[PDB]
Amino acid sequence: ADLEDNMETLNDNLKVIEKADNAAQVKDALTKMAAAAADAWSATPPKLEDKSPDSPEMHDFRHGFWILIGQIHDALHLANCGKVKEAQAAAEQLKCTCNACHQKYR
Amino acid sequence: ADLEDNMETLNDNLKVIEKADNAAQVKDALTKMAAAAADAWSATPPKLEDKSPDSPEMHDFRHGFWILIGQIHDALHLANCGKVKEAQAAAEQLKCTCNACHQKYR
Amino acid sequence: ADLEDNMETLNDNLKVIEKADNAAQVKDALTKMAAAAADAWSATPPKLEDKSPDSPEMHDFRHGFWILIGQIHDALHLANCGKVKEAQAAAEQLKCTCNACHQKYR
Amino acid sequence: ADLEDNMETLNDNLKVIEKADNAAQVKDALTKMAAAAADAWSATPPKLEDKSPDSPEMHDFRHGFWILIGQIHDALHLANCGKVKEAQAAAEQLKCTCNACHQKYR
Ligand code: HEM
Ligand code: HEM
Ligand code: HEM
Ligand code: HEM
Repeated sequence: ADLEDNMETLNDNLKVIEKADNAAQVKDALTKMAAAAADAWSATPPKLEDKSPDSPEMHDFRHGFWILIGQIHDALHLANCGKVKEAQAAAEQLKCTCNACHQKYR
Repeated sequence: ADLEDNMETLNDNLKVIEKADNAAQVKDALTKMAAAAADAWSATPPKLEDKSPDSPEMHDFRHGFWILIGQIHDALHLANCGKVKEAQAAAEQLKCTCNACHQKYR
Repeated sequence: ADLEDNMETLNDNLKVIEKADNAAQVKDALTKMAAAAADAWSATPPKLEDKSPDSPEMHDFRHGFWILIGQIHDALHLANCGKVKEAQAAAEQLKCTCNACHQKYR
Repeated sequence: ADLEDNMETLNDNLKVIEKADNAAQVKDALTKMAAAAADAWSATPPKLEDKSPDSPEMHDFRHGFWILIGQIHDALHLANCGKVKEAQAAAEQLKCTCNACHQKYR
């Protein structure tokens, strides 16, 4: 449940996908990432505890996970069609979104 | 005109967005990026020179511009509404799309 | 609460949007739709009752809500900016997502 | 080039996809649709000739094709992974977008 637990999962599985050598292994990893992203979406980070749940910052915070999940879902779709390398390249790119939210809210 | 020229407009303008003080500045920079992106769409990069107009590759390449185009269009909605900082955050996220395309194709 | 209840909120509110005279009306209706959509996300429809939590099906189903969520969020940006008619047009387009999910899963 | 030519192509190929019984035939059709949508995107419909090229109506007109192409690109991706029925269902759904733009601008 904890935001510091979803982030762990997110970081771990990224490593798993990088080392993967087949589609099934990538798919399995993308799925846990998807689930951790989904769960995180509903959280309040230490930096935004003082902000309106309805604030522009929390709509954006939640919107960053919306973007992530989307990109996880595209990566997953590549792995489901056997396209392993394309799906690992997509997972690699995920880090830019991770960073763009970390820069504003971590 | 050129692909290279399209890319310069894109890169110069992101900087103008980062440094902007007001909405009009960001709006003007996004409009020039929309026009560059649209123009770049029909280009063949030197690394896909030998591939068919209908290669998985050229379709993927065009699609990255489709994404950039939608992003810049959303940033623009923000700037037209005077939301300067959220437009600048949108530009930051936009970089990821730049980079993903450059990883595969530059 | 229920899936059925989530769907009613969704349907009632689209009507309020169509009939609205001003931005505040549309904004309020979109906020109630955002909340319904988020809640509906975790549900299992009676037609996917026998399928795994990780079936191509349940992933596809969740993804339709992901789309609706992003659409309603964009409509909301419009309404927060006072763009009443463009928000109402956004709601019209939004119906397609409703229908696509209902074709596969209702 | 003509807008009345892209619309024809768009309508014809839809019929082709409905009757298709295999992935290659669907893919071929989705590709011509993609090309006709791309070309249409740059046009001025009889109803908007008097509007600013920069108007909210023309940003939206162009934005309707952006949505279409996106959905064509997802349909295509299903066909490229052998998923024929899912890709024909996706092509069927395209009609709701066709209609939502026709309702405002045809
Ligand atoms: C694959 C994508 C991501 C990865 C691998 C990842 C990884 C991490 C890691 C390892 C930490 C803990 C670092 C520390 O203890 O100092 C962290 C924290 C954090 N992350 Fe992420 N992250 C990702 C995406 C995101 C996104 C999209 C958001 C926001 C929308 C986000 C928001 C945050 C915040 C606010 C913290 C600080 C946690 C705290 O103060 O308890 N992360 N992330
Ligand atoms: C706003 C985001 C973007 C920025 C800021 C950007 C920036 C640049 C710059 C400055 C260059 C050439 C100079 C150099 O070597 O650095 C370049 C080259 C290139 N870009 Fe981009 N770019 C962006 C988006 C894209 C996208 C979305 C695509 C494809 C969909 C793309 C494809 C390419 C290719 C293929 C080249 C090399 C072309 C050549 O060698 O002539 N870029 N980019
Ligand atoms: C704003 C758009 C939507 C509207 C207006 C809407 C409307 C409705 C209504 C009024 C019902 C139940 C009553 C009836 O039979 O008509 C319903 C049922 C249902 N909807 Fe939606 N809906 C929307 C979006 C969605 C989406 C996005 C999904 C999936 C991603 C979905 C999945 C379902 C399912 C599975 C049922 C049947 C549930 C049952 O039998 O208990 N709907 N919808
Ligand atoms: C698969 C999707 C689509 C199909 C099958 C389709 C089909 C058609 C057809 C058959 C016509 C001609 C009807 C007549 O002569 O009376 C037409 C016209 C038109 N379409 Fe579409 N359409 C699609 C999508 C769109 C979209 C997305 C837009 C706008 C963004 C659009 C804008 C228009 C307009 C403005 C006209 C009137 C043409 C004129 O006055 O010359 N269509 N379309």
